[PDB]
Amino acid sequence: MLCLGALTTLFTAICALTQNDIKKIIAFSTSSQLGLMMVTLGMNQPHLAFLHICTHAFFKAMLFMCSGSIIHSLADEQDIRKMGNITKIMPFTSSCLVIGSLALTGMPFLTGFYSKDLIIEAINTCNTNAWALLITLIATSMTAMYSMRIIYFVTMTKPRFPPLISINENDPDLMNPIKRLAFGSIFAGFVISYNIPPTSIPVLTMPWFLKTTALIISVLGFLIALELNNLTMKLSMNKANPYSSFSTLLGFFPSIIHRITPMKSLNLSLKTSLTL
Amino acid sequence: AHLTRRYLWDASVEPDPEKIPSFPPDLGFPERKERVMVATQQEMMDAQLTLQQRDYCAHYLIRLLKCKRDSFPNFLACKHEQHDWDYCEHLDYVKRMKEFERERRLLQRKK
Amino acid sequence: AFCAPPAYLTHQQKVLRLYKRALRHLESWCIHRDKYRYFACLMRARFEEHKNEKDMMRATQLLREAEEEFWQNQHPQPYIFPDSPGGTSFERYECYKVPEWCLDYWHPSEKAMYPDYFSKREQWKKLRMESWDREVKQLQEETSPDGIMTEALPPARREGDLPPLWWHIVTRPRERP
Amino acid sequence: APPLTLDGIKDRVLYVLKLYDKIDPEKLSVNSHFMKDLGLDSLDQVEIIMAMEDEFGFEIPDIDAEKLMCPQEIVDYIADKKDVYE
Amino acid sequence: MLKIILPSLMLLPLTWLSSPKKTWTNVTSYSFLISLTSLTLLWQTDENYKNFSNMFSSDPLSTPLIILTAWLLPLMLMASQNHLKKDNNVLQKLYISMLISLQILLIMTFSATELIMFYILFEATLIPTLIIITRWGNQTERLNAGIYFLFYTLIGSIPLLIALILIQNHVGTLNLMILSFTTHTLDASWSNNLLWLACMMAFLIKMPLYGVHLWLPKAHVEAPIAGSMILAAILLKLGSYGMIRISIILDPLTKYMAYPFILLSLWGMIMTSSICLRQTDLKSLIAYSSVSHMALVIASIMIQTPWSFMGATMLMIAHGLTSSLLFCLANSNYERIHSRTMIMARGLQMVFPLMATWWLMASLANLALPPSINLMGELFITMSLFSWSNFTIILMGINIIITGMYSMYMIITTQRGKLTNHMINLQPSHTRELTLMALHMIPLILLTTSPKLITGLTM
Amino acid sequence: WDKDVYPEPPSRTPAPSPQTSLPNPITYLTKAYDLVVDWPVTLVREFIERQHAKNRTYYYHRQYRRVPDITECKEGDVLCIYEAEMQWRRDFKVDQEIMNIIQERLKACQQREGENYQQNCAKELEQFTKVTKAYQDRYLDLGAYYSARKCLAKQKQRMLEERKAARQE
Amino acid sequence: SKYKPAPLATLPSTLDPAEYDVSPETRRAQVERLSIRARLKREYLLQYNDPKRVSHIEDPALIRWTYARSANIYPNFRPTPKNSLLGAVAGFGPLIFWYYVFKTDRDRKERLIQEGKLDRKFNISY
Amino acid sequence: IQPRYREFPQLTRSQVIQGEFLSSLMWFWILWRFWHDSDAVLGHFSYPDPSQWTDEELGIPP
Amino acid sequence: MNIFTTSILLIFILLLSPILISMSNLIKHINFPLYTTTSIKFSFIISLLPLLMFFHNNMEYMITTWHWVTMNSMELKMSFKTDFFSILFTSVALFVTWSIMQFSSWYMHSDPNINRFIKYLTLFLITMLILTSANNMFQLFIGWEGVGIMSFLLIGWWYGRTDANT
Amino acid sequence: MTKDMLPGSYPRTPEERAAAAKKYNMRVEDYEPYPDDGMGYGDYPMLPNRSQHERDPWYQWDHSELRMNWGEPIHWDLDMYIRNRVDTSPTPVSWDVMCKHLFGFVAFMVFMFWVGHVFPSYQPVGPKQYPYNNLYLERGGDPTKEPEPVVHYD
Amino acid sequence: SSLFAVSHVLIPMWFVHYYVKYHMATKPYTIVSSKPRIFPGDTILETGEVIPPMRDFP
Repeated sequence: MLCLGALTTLFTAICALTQNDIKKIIAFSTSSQLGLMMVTLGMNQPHLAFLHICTHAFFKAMLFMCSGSIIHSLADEQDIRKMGNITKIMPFTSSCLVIGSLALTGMPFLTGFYSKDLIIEAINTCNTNAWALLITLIATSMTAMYSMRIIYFVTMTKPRFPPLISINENDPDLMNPIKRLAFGSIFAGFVISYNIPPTSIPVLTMPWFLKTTALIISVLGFLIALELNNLTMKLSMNKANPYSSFSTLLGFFPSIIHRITPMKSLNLSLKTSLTL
Repeated sequence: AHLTRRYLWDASVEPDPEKIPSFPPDLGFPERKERVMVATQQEMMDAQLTLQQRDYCAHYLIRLLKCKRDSFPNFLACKHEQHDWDYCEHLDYVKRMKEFERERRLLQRKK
Repeated sequence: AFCAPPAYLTHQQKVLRLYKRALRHLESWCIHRDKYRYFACLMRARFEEHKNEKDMMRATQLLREAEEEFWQNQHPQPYIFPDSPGGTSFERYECYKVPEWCLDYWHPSEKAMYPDYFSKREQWKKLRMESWDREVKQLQEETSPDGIMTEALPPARREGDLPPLWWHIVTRPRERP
Repeated sequence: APPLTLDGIKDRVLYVLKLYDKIDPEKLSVNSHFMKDLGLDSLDQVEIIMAMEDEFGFEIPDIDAEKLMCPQEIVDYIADKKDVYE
Repeated sequence: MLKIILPSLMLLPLTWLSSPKKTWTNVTSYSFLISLTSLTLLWQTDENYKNFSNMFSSDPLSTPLIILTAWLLPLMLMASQNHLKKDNNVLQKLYISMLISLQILLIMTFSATELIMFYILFEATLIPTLIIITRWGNQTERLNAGIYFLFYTLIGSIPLLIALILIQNHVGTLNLMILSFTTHTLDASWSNNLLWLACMMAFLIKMPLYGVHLWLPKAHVEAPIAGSMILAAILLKLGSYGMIRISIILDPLTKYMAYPFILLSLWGMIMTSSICLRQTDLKSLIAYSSVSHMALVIASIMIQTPWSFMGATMLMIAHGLTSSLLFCLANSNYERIHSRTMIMARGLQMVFPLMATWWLMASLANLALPPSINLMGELFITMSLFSWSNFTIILMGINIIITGMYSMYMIITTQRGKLTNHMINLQPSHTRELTLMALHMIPLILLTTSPKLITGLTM
Repeated sequence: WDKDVYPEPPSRTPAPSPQTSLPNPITYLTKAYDLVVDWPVTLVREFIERQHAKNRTYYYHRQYRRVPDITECKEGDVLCIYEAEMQWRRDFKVDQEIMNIIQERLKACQQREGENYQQNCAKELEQFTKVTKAYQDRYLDLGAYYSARKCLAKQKQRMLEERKAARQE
Repeated sequence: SKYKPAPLATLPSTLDPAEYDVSPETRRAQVERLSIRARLKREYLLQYNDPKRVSHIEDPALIRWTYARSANIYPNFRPTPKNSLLGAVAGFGPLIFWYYVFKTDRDRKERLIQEGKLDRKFNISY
Repeated sequence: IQPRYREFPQLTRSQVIQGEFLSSLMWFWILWRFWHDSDAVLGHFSYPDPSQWTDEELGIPP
Repeated sequence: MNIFTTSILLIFILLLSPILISMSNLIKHINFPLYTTTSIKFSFIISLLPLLMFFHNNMEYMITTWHWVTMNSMELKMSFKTDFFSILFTSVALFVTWSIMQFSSWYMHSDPNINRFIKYLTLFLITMLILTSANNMFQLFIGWEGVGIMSFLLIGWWYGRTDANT
Repeated sequence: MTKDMLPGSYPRTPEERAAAAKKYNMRVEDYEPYPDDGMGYGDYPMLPNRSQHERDPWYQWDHSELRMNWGEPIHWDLDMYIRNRVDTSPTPVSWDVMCKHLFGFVAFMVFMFWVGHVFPSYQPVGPKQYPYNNLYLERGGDPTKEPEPVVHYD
Repeated sequence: SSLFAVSHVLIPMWFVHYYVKYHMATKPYTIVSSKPRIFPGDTILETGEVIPPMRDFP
């Protein structure tokens, strides 16, 4: 469970990097945090995995609903390369989306802390496997990275969307639900953690570079993504790599398996089975 | 950082996380006081504790649960109780690290 | 979608399609507008050079080399407009494009709920039935005797006539019903 | 998110065409050809169709872009596709 | 039972003496009433089974098949009403008489005490089926299909007669109650292994095994519909019933004469479902699915455990209902396009959004949906096979995967997609052919609500 | 219901013992729930009970009397064998229901003891394992065609094994 | 060059040595192709939008396909090596493999039973 | 409501006020519950340096 | 206690009320998405009460609402494991589903068959609450496969395109 | 329909090749039967093993969502090469290097998990001490039996 | 606007309470809950038995 969850948490995180569709980015965020929870089950700490379930719910709901507001506002277009300057043209959606991204990262008091802090504390205070620790930490950094990627390419740069502006954030069937999920994503982890009965005993006697490792590494991922997404603003013809396509494509796992495995299956199902 | 010391250099004298009571308990100890419990078995059971949870520091947990039940609204009522449980558990963890370092210093006594 | 392609497909539109998809993949790489504008001007310079060669055995190899160096820099996730192939919203509303002939099976309780529509529809169908035979005759008396032909669908020359094979172009369901 | 009309389409197409700087704001008309009446190339026509595409937010296929050589032809194409009149 | 099969005989004069305009109605309504009065024999307040005479009995394995046979007749009769509507009245009535003969003979089979009664009736069922397939099939391959379907059966069944005759000459009675309480252990010789094979390889042909199944696609594909309903719903189960009855006198030979047949069933189930994954013909896809299902029943009866016989009964009834339902659903489109090719018409759910729900439910019955008597059977025989050998789940899981695949592929490439706009002949729907699917599905829901009945001898 | 077949230890609950000068929304919602839901429902059930008692009807259990077992039965006499097989099948169904009762006891004990269950739920555990081993030495390795004769052959083989064992000094 | 096709991930129209031939012998080929395409297109349309066409279109190519894949098989089946051996393998090989698998399992099970060992502490229902 | 072409549209007080309110409430919550409970920087308890400990405490002979 | 069990069962009953009225002739004459949204809201408000009770007393009840069938010493029966996880997930799922219902009433207009979308969401939530509250594993598998099919049907909402079906 | 319009056997003569291609509506210089290994393939054409994704998406085909026309010979494998099932479309990256990269990444992951299993990362601390003989009685103790008094020390 | 409540919340609660009280709590082991988690220093409602306190910590 540990090794598999850590593999997922690395893979889907590095694959979210260099994705343009928002919905796929949030999907890989789900997969990454879910790999983190399976990593938690890799040790005898499942209740913390369940806290992460209950907290992940609010983040993902709010993020997808902010995305859907951004989408249905303009046409069906879902890709950050044509989204532009959303801090200003949609203040409400941007505010809620940034709250959700910050809480997805281990921000210290927004329901992502109340699990993820204990998660990383547990995983660097356990004697299981070092590669899993390392790649989960890298994956947390990558969480900060792609959150910053959305916040940059969607919410900070200049407009890339078409010039006919038909935005309407004003509808009570839109603002009230994300408002409820925002009060959730700010309060519910505090409430739950301070109301549940104590189980899955925590360890907290340890150096300072382990109690602040999630905060440090998330901040550092934010810094790296900010710098690297500023690097594209200047003029220089960037090139494809052997990297950046293992991420853009999904390690070629679909592009291989989904066209060999059904190929051999169906060929063996016609010939060698029916017509033989 | 106490893993370099066995995987990279100076191996086979640093302790394994298993077999931590390798040497006998009373080596170098002329007298010994065994650890005590204050939460008896019936209290510790009837409070419906989990097996991982009913260690030497269970009495402060019982106190915390008494708080969290009686003063249920105002779930922020007793933080001092959780502080006492956390403090006793920190001291248990310090005893555990102390046994580690005892065994570490004693594997150097051999050589 | 509306115009059907030829067989030969000469050099010029090969080059132009290359120019188009290259500029688009560049737009994908160069996300910001200033960068895309700069490198688009540079690409138009690259195409303007070698614009006049008069060597159809040099321009073709230039084409092949350019297509190869395009494929070695093909963006893996390029931009795709929605309502276009390979993209979102492409055949989304195809579940909501019901044809016209399904109204022929309606009951006289729903048709009574929309009388003027069917009043116009019956005379539409009458128009169709009247123009069909002359339309068939026109297509028959304009066949290329050498044998070769295209999906060109000649128009109506006279008055009172209708442009042949129109009931599937006209009456095509709307794109957002 | 309201619909679009034939006059609106015409206005937007000429708005886009009045900023290429090879077509000056004058010298153009709704029937004005590009090559013969304004001295334009083929690649310029491709750029123009790109401008229409990223204006209206949809693709003109290349086979049909080869035919569009007057702004009224563009307006007719977008009008037939998006089903504008009613 | 006599009160069930005398009215069934009176349904024949009801056909011939009625008006041409009031013959489908009367016979349909009275057939529904036969089905109703076929519920008295579910009054089993005790462990002892229901003997009405030396001829007739009824156990909890007989009764579901009895009720299903009496219940299918109205459904066959209404499904058979669009085609042969322009047929002459005598031809209609001959069709009706053949279906009622099937009803009567099949009830007599499932109610029989002796094995010879069961034999002569199990073979008399061939004549109506052959007539239906041949005089009312639409294509020209129906003749070869009838020949296959007849001669596979007869080849398997002649040794069965020889073995029953031997058992009579050895014991004296050939009755099933007495063969139960008086069964001598067998000496384990070749002369008895041949007896095992002679007793079994008539039913194994009819179920069918994968080594021998070529009669079932050729018949399902070419029988009009009602023949397909029956051939999918109870003629295959007419072999499972026989195995469950006759295996009691073959112990201990079933411990080692069953390996080949369990193995053939399992591997050939995988083979058949893989075929279903890739098959141009819809009416053949249903048939190969039926093979892939009945193979589990073969293996289950071979294992002879309580869970296994139980799940076999459940799967029998469930498969019968859902397969008849799927054949009806395919016929619903065949009555318009007149083509069995599935990829022809592939964008429905626009015109037929309600039939497309019956499609979905029929498929979910087919694949292992849990709150369903399909998954109960499949699961219990999977558990029996795992007890038998843990290495069989590796095959059952492959089957489960492929069985989700071909069913959802059927649904998608038949309903979902873009409508074939060149089909003006897609008439809206028939209240008749909607009531058909409702009458196929409502029993599944009821039996899922109470599967205490649908189990067998062992529960 | 019958607390000797289905035993239930008494539900000793601690007194509330509150510390806050603040309210608990549970209790007042319980008062409202009672005086809204429990009172008309109890009225309806008392009405239904008195209408039962107006015209009360009784039913019985059908005590089945024992019969010559199959060991007292001759090879071939199908009537005696039928009666013996019937009483065996009756006892068999009863044994399954006994096993169900004991499994139910085990589950309920596991839930009420909850977390500290593997020290004070051992009584029902052993009462389950013993009857399980009985069922295993009584009905297990048969098949769908179980019968009194097959159980008897099994018992006989096992008694033979036991005799061969106790033969050893 | 820097692209290696395969049975999957085929070579595009953009990089084949063909699609750039400007010979006079490929052109008439492509032109006869387009002519056939357009002939059958005008046939399908003249049948599509004919009023009094109440039925559907029969589509004989699909019928030829189904017949080639259903009934034209055994007439053209000729037994050969790589047919007979392939059929013998694909018929009787998995059969024997699973035979020995299950046989080993059952034999081991009855051995460990009759030795009086096997852990069946709660197996009741089987 | 109306659309606007190539220009920045007029913004409603509702959406901007609500966004500002949610964001400021988030920052209030963070400042409040970080000022009070600053146990993410370090806990109430110190990680003791073990190397500087004695051996009498551990009971080791030479 | 009665309150706990009553609330647990009442959640499912409220969630089934929309699926009942969908099979009626009353999807017209009302606003079905608002009715469903309100059902989810009331279900959440009711689910809070078990949550508070558990946070207070920590009892972890177990219900066996209905007996289905006996199979030779195997009593298949509908039964709910109403522990920490079940209540805390039920409340959260209902919160998120109320919000998603309002959103899906804003989004998904331009769709005539929005009521089918709403009904499918309710059915997913019901299968999820079965999966989440289960004490058996047959019941848990019911919810498992129900989630699976619901995803098939909602991913393949726009059944015209041949990528949603894939 | 009839025989001359349906398939048959391998043509094995130029005039039969021509008749078969005219039947299947093909150009005779494009007709190419299967190689007569001895199977169900008769005169049915071999077509290129290319999927229906590679067909022009913008052309309004007569069979939409299938990318075919009312004639247009059907590949033998038009039950697997459809848009819904299998895609032989090109990729920007080649099959060989894609498989190499994927398998190498997976193998390196496995190797490093093994390396982490043999080089674990344990906090420098002992094991937890449980008071009553590792809770002998609270884990199925058999109280009648005497326990094993294992004891810890301060 | 509480007609929605009285016609969607109260009637099902009435039926459900009837079921739970007279067809589930009657049958033996339908409703089963953990122990109510007593603590030292409380009097018990069922018997008045006072649990004693824990021995004093240092």
